[PDB]
Amino acid sequence: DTLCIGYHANNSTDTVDTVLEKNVTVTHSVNLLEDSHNGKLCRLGGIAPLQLGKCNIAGWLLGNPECDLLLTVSSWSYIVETSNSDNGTCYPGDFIDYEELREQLSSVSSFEKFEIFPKTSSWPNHETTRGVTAACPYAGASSFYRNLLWLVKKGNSYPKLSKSYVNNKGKEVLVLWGVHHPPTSTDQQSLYQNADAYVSVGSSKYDRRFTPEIAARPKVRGQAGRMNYYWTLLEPGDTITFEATGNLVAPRYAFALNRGSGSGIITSDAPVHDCDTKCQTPHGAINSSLPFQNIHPVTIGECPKYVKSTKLRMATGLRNIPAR
Amino acid sequence: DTLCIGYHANNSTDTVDTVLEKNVTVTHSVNLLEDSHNGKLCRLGGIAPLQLGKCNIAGWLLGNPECDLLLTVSSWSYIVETSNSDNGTCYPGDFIDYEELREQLSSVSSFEKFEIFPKTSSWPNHETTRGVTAACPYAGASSFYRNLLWLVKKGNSYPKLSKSYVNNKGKEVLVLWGVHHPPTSTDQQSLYQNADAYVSVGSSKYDRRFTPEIAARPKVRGQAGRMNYYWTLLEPGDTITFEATGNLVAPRYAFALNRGSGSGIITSDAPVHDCDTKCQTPHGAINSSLPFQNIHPVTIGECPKYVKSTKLRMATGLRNIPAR
Amino acid sequence: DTLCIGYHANNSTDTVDTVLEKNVTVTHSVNLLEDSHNGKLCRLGGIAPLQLGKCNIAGWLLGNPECDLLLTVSSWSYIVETSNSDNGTCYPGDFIDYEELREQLSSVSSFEKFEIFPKTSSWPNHETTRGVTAACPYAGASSFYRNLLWLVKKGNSYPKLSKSYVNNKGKEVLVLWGVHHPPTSTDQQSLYQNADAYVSVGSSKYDRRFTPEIAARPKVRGQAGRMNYYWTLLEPGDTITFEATGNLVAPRYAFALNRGSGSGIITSDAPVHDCDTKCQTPHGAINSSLPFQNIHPVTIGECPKYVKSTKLRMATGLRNIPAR
Amino acid sequence: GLFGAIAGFIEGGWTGLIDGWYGYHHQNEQGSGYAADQKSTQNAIDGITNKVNSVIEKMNTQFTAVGKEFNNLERRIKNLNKKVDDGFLDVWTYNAELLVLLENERTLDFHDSNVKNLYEKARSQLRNNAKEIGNGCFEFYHKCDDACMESVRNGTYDYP
Amino acid sequence: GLFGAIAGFIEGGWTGLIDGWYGYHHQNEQGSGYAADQKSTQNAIDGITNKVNSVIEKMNTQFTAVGKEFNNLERRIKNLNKKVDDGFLDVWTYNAELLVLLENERTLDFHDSNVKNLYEKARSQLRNNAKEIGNGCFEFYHKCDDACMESVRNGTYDYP
Amino acid sequence: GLFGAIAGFIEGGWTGLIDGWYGYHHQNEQGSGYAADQKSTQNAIDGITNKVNSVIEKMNTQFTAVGKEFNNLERRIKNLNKKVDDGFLDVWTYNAELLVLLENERTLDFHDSNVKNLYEKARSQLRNNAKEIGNGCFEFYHKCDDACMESVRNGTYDYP
Ligand SMILES: CC(=O)N[C@H]1[C@H](O[C@H]2[C@@H](O)[C@@H](CO)O[C@@H](O[C@H]3[C@H](O)[C@@H](O)[C@H](O)O[C@@H]3CO)[C@@H]2O)O[C@H](CO)[C@@H](O[C@@H]2O[C@H](CO[C@]3(C(=O)O)C[C@H](O)[C@@H](NC(C)=O)[C@H]([C@H](O)[C@H](O)CO)O3)[C@H](O)[C@H](O)[C@H]2O)[C@@H]1O
Ligand SMILES: CC(=O)N[C@@H]1[C@@H](O)[C@H](O)[C@@H](CO)O[C@@H]1O
Ligand SMILES: CC(=O)N[C@@H]1[C@@H](O)[C@H](O)[C@@H](CO)O[C@@H]1O
Ligand SMILES: CC(=O)N[C@@H]1[C@@H](O)[C@H](O)[C@@H](CO)O[C@@H]1O
Repeated sequence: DTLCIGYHANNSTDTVDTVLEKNVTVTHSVNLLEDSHNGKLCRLGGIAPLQLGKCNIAGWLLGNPECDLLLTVSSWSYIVETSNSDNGTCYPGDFIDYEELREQLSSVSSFEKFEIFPKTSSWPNHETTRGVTAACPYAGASSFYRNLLWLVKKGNSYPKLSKSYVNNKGKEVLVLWGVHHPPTSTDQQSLYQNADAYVSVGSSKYDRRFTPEIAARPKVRGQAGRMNYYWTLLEPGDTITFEATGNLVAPRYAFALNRGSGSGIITSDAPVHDCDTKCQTPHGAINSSLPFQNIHPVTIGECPKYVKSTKLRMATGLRNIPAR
Repeated sequence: DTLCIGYHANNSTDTVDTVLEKNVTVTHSVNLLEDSHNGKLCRLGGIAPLQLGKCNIAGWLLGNPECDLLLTVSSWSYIVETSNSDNGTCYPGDFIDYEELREQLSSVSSFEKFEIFPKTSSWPNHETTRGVTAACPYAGASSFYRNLLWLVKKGNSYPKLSKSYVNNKGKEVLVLWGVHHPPTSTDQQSLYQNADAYVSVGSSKYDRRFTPEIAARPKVRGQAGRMNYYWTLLEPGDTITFEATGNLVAPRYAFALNRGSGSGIITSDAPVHDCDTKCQTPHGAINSSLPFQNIHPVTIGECPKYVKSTKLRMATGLRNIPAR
Repeated sequence: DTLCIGYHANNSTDTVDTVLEKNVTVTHSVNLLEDSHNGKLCRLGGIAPLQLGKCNIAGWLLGNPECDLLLTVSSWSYIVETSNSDNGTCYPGDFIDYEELREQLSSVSSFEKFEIFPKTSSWPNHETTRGVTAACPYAGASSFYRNLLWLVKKGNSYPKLSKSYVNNKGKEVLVLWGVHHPPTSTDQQSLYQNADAYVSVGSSKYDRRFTPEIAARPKVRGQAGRMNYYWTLLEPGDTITFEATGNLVAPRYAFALNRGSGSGIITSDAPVHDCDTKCQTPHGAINSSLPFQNIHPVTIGECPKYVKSTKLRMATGLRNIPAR
Repeated sequence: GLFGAIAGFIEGGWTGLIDGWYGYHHQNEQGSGYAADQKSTQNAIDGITNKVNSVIEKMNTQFTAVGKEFNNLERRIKNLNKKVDDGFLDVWTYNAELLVLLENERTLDFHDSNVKNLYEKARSQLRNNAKEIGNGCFEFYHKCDDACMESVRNGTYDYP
Repeated sequence: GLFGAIAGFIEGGWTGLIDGWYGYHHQNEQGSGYAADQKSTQNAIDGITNKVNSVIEKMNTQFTAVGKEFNNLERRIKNLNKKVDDGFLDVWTYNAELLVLLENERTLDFHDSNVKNLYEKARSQLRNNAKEIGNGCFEFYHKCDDACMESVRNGTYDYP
Repeated sequence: GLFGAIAGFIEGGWTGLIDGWYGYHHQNEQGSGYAADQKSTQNAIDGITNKVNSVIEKMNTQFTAVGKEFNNLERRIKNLNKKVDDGFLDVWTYNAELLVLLENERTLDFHDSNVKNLYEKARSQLRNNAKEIGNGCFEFYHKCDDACMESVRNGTYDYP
């Protein structure tokens, strides 16, 4: 009569590495590394993402004519820019602190767009119907930003304008505007009369003065002139005031921002789908409980920690010795 | 006759965690995590901290009328701001590179405050007695910063002023000044005559020119105008020259800085007490030899490393099996 | 008869540390910490490094008179500045975004210097031969930067100049220029006639206007005036346009840049020698396969990981017990 | 093996054992078969499970992490930002791969030790009543039936 | 335990032993009592003290570390700075908790090893002059007085 | 030693053995000498060689890493840049020194484990045909010549 002591063995082909030996076949093990995604841009918390498509943040917030599709959107899980998000400022110029604004939008989950300075009632003494350019076409016709209003002289007169808005929203109000710099003094005159015009903008915190910089610059989109864009976050109950004797590309629509959660902007060329996920990457959604992933360092939601590993498998069982 | 071999065991209730098992009772162990502090702001290097109280750095360096309790302090081991440090720039405006100055104060152990531009003898051709504002009141009456001097025209005249100072202290000298911006052109004349005034400041390294930006900005503390504050560190031997035809809020007192040891500004409501310590945090002082602490990420002096751990105990003895 | 089971032992003096015991002599061990370097600056990928010597990045690119040694160099494996690289901007002023320019150069392995605006043919209506200063002397006589051209009025007339250059090199073109600021308006007029001169620079992306700032500043290198330096990277196919009614220190030589590899600028006083290396530090080159080195944190090429450790040795053999 | 049992003085495993990691064979006159030791197997399962969960506890989940854009005049902070992302990535990748390697080594030793302790346990129970044949088997002197073999498994047996 | 001694074939500890971690009991005809083995206890103490000191050596102290302020147009660098402070915080919290975890496992196995070694030592000393009762005790054949018991403790005894 | 062999019941090494880490002495009537066990020594070398290789793999090389300059109004990003440089530098130094320390412990334990197993292997091979003298030596009863000694080494012997 005999009694032996032994250990388990099976037909597992799972292998793991150890300090003293690589490629050791074991009976049981768990893979800790997730490497699969669905290749789609899904919604998080039931909210669809914002597909900027052919447009980028600048174009979206300014109301570039080519971004009309976005006009009715005001809630999103995350903002998506593609490789072809080239539609921004159709009229050449510098967008001041543009990166900082993008940064600010990363914690904005939704907003309420409102016509801060109505076009048909805010400017009785200035022309409101000639601010178009072939640089910002729409349907082949010269047009302009939907959220800004390019004001020019009225009957050879550009009186000093003064306009104010009191933040009545109970939240932050992103206000955008622009300052146009004509290429020549004659253009300056045909547009605003005042050879020496200026634009002034202020609030309890914001305070800046703008001076037209006349000069012919290498043409971009047919324009030798330039238009610079500015923004600021008007705090609740605070007041923003605009003063100008010319060159003001006045605010038309503004945004009451809603901070909401760690959200953000991603650059992806992956398509959107009627799909839900708790974890989103620029390559597609991850549905996993594993602690690690090597899909992409950029994630949104609750995701496994990004790691550059190709394999992370833990032995749970023992050295498999079928000894067949 | 029998002889056995065994191991120690006591009544210790100490427990530690291991890879394989949690909450294991052991004979002896050592706590490595410090979680106690005296809830007080003590002195370091045998020197008391500078308590700003109702004031913030700005109020202190500029000399906001409400910060007179600090006028006599000139040496400190660290700076303390409270939840109520709102007394800063009583006259609305922008403090340029404010965060940089604060960073610069990090290693300042003390300074030698001196009247760089004696009020009663530096400006024979300008009014030195009307630079007050209801925005910076003292004892109910209109006043101003103690360290700056708001110059205005004398008898309808504001001559081009030119004042220079040679850093003779054998160390850095922090110089602060302001540039005023009236809300209207009539105030600009009432104040400085010259319609097109300017301010120029220069040293071997610093060079900047300021122009008045007239405009009625939303009123803050009653002011529709604005006042910007500037500073620069004058190197040993260098010279600083101020030129102006108006709008200059001239330096009155400046500070010769002495460098001490890595220190800084902390925000805390804890009370200062006659007490000493080698390690200070915003919550209280630490007296420990332990390698870690979960008291506060912010520390001053020599401290255990901050960690987010709840428990860190190493087993020194063995598994406690009293087998009672 | 007897048979015994034992283990090797030798005369090795090697020692290693363990968690439980320090200084344990073992039979065999490997060193993982490289601490040797040849104390010399060698070449990488067979290319010599750029020794700026007495000059620094500014003096080199601008073409400081004391950096003529560098004029012929157009290719390098890395840039070296010494403790005496003090030859930079001989004429006092501010080098705008200087640190950024240096950062840009870190990814430049070579360039092709070309006379963007030929001196004897680009400015027919302006004086091109009086732009020298005693602050930028060469061979005792006052001189100027080899790459910029200080233009001044020609026979009491500084007409509005306008000069354009179309980047046509197929790569980024580094363009440098300056704006001069006279100490007095009397100088402003002797140099450029126009009292209200201006300089305008524009491309598809760049757009900036400069205004003279006249004022007597503390003299530096005998100059009470200031000269500010600027640069920009003209993209392939883009155009850069200069407009000026005075004060412009014009581009003469520009650089078509070739991005290369991770390279950089180092500060070292180690000598340059006919030598090669895959790994280079400011103290000397390294020739090693070890994973770690404690020579220097800064390295160029393929080097062992920097570490502050004094000793890193793994026991491979066993505790040595010669029991002699 | 660090304890000489697994792949040691007990050359191979039993595909035949199928209800645990460690068990017995037994070739009693009544028949043959396999029976896994619960005590051992469950204790091991509790520890390895706790080991895996510990590894996972330590590793932090990743929430929303998105890039920042920089203009053409902010290359230094842009490179700094990248040095920070690359730095932590290299560190965490190192931490994750190293911890898994080290634990995998521990884990295999843990099993080896468990087998060894089981052998020595069954060995100190039998004593003179059986001889060590090697390969982890014990040949009885007094013949042991199923009723008896079971006493050895549940550590009762007893008979110096 | 990894070596089967502690909480193993020696089921428990002696609240009685009070002059060391590892020791002897002995119930000689003259009497009974407890005597801790110095050799082992001290060696183990030196090792553990060295381990504790080493852990503390690697962990760097923390000097002055305060916060930095940023304006409303520096949200990007502010976030960069926070990403840096949080990153290192998580890394060190990780290292600290993990080092303690792993060493605690090592420590208990160290003690387990020591007891085991002590037993095999006292065992190879007796050989035929006593029998292994299990539970770590040895019963002498030739009877052993206090003067003889001590010889076992200080590894003298000798008598194949 | 964690396993009691090296610096344990086998007090010292043999400067004599010179063809391996683990060997036999043998003092047969025909003569004396030393012979290293290949099976053991080579397994140990492969393992330790993999250990060193694994350690080196994990440690990432370091390419071009050059400093940055900051003007006098960028003390915050400069310090941020330094806090990142010292931060990663401290972390890797800790990782380097700590991995080495722990692996050194494990390495010696490995050898100790190997010696012990070799002993126990030669031991279960002889059984009755010799007695345990201690110090790791076995004294044959039936006398063992060179042709016999070699049978023990290559694990053939066999003779209950
Ligand atoms: C500079 C000043 O005092 N501005 C006042 C302004 O005063 C005008 C008033 O005295 C009329 C009366 O005839 O005369 C003006 O004009 C002369 C003109 O320039 C000249 O060319 C011509 O030949 O003769 C005329 C007649 O002399 C004066 O400019 O009045 C308004 C209405 O009350 C003031 O506005 C309100 O001001 C409040 C703040 O007042 C203070 C303050 O801080 O408390 C008073 C301080 O004394 C003053 N500091 C000085 C001079 O150093 C400051 C300072 O002017 C501001 O900070 C500048 O921005 O003001 C508060 O702002 C309230 O909300 C306003 O409605 C205006 O300040
Ligand atoms: C208003 C506007 O931006 N229109 C342009 C369009 O003319 C151009 O063809 C396209 C190319 O990407 O970009 C933008 O859509
Ligand atoms: C000059 C000045 O700053 N005074 C104000 C004071 O009027 C106000 O009541 C207090 C409230 O925080 O702040 C400051 O002390
Ligand atoms: C044009 C120029 O730069 N000349 C100066 C030279 O006069 C001075 O002696 C030297 C000191 O480092 O610096 C520069 O070379």
